[PDB]
Amino acid sequence: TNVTGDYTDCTPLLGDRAALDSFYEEHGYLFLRNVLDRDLVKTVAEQMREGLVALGAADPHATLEELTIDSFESVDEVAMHDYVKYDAFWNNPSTIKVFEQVFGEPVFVFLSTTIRYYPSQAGSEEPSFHYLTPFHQDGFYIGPNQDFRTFWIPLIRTTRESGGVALADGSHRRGKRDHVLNESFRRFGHPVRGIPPTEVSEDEHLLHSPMEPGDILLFHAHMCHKSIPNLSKDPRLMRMSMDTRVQPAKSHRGFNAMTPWTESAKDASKGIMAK
Ligand SMILES: C[C@H]1CC[C@@H]2C(C(=O)O)=C[C@H]3CC(C)(C)C[C@]213
Ligand SMILES: O=C(O)CCC(=O)C(=O)O
Ligand SMILES: [Fe+3]
Ligand SMILES: [Mg+2]
Ligand SMILES: [Mg+2]
Repeated sequence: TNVTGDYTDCTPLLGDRAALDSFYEEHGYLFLRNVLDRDLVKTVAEQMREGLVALGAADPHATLEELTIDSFESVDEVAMHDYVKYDAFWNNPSTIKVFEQVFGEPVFVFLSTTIRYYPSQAGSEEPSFHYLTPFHQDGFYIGPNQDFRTFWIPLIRTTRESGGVALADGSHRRGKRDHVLNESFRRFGHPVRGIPPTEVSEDEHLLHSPMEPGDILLFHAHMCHKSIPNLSKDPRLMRMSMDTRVQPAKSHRGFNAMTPWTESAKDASKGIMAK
């Protein structure tokens, strides 16, 4: 793996505004352990599971960690957005309290959330990983304001093998980087764009650590990050997660902030190619 390090546990920095902001400024992310209500997170995992039983031919008697699906692509993603009640989760007072502590002011949560339910493909000779993400910055496609932050949460635990999101430590300090067409990552049967290896720095150490439901990983608009594929074997786990963006309540609310995933993903996926 190109991963060379773990996320730093930033939870004890929450009590110190100056130290929290200092870490975030240098590194471009915060990793917070067990700050969300784990029981609330479980209910969202359960919602996703029931969607997968209805739409992905998942075992109706499997536990969350026993669950699998034959194919991410066979699942109607639009219909999954009716099952997973993410807005109710993000806007729960317990969740909002955490967001407000991070920003130090009232927040607005994007009306778009991406939901991810990725089965293990350990052993597959022709794995389907084209639905993952290349190295990119969320600020490449979200704007015009660049003061939102991405909030990424596991719905069930991740392992180093089941994957998640890898962060290039401190890669958010030189603005937007070039994103170029990459045939190996696709949405709606067309390539998307990612940051090429020539815009990657060896100094921006790649980080990924296992996370538990209740944890949050959040990062700057210019943080360069990529998906880690699910090659889990023991245990063989689904990688179940969701990501939204959050910004100060006073900041401009752009297209991405105001438009649900079902009404924007297709158009945005085409739109980025003209950027
Ligand atoms: C920039 C690329 C990779 C990351 C984003 C992404 C994702 O799944 O996070 C899929 C592509 C389509 C998009 C318009 C939402 C922008 C994406
Ligand atoms: O979880 C992934 O595979 C990618 C996540 C991502 O790009 C994001 O949260 O902005
Ligand atoms: Fe992203
Ligand atoms: Mg059985
Ligand atoms: Mg800058």
